[PDB]
Amino acid sequence: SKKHTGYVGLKNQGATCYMNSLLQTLFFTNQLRKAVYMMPTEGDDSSKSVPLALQRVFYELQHSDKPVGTKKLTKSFGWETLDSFMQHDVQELCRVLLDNVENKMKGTCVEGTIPKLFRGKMVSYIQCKEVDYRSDRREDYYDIQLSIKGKKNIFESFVDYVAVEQLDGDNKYDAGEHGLQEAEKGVKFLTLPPVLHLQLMRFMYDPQTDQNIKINDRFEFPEQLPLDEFLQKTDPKDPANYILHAVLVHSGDNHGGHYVVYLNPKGDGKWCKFDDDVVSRCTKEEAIEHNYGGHCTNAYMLVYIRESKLSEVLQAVTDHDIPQQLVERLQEEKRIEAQKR
Ligand SMILES: C[C@H](Cc1ccccc1)C(=O)N1CCC(O)(Cn2cnc3ccccc3c2=O)CC1
Repeated sequence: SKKHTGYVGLKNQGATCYMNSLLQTLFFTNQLRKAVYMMPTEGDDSSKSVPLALQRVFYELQHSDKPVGTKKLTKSFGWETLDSFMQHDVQELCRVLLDNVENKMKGTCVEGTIPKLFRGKMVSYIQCKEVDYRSDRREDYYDIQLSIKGKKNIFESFVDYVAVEQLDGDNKYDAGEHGLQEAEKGVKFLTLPPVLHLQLMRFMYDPQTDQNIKINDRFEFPEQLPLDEFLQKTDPKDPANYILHAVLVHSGDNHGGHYVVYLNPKGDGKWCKFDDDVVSRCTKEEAIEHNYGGHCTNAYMLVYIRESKLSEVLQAVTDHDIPQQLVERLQEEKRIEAQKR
């Protein structure tokens, strides 16, 4: 119920798996939401436009007492087949949603919000040992995929991500002028974004079965996340302490299973659980430790917000933050759909 928590649920309208969990995550990323509302969806086709459809879900989630439907959204980005959600990752859906958004906001006041919130920068060095030659290339990322297989916690995942790899023997490095050389290869972070989407590599390939198997191994993540030790140059004025916002959770061993999201919407630490139409209050511990694993129920994705940007990221939202031309068009659609049923 809405009156229980302040928040409404999402309708269950097919095997959308992680979609409802993510939508709620994206919705409670308040700064994104404000920016979605401002998109010039004036001319757009009521069915073929993804940005409108996202504006609709968010509107409804903010205003409706009753659970909110996603069918126009799934039609809008074209994931209407049985195996659509089943064969993709959660981050690939997030990219489909955020790219559509980010492109609509080009030539707009709200330009660049998506990258402002989610784009970090990393380096991918390759260093030869014997003769000197180096390759430093910056890459951008909107999300990170942490390995968990035999890592106790997030600390050990970040250690693994940046750990120096080696290149010798058969699979050596082509240093161009210098021939196929012996060399080290790694990654380091230059910046970590305001909103840190982390995915846990739980659905790993098994060469015996010719299928991905879910790994239910125990994997710990904290409430508070000091990531300063994983940057190339720190900032004393803006250190990289991150707060846990959302724990996207799965139960069972496959796409059928059971997808829930636990969120801390305001960043206070008064958490709620979102199981489609049911939104219940819950403990810090039903959200954090109980999804460590060790049991088929465990976290696959985590959202951390940086303490320095928490208030900005979680800036309050009012009914006055949706433009009235859009508010009108949405209520107009609610009324047209009322005349058919
Ligand atoms: C259908 C599938 C079922 C599932 C498997 C495992 C855990 C939860 C639910 C599902 O719902 N998934 C959405 C979430 C993921 O995307 C997360 N995840 C995992 N492994 C990776 C390996 C390598 C690289 C990136 C990931 C990753 O993102 C798995 C698929």
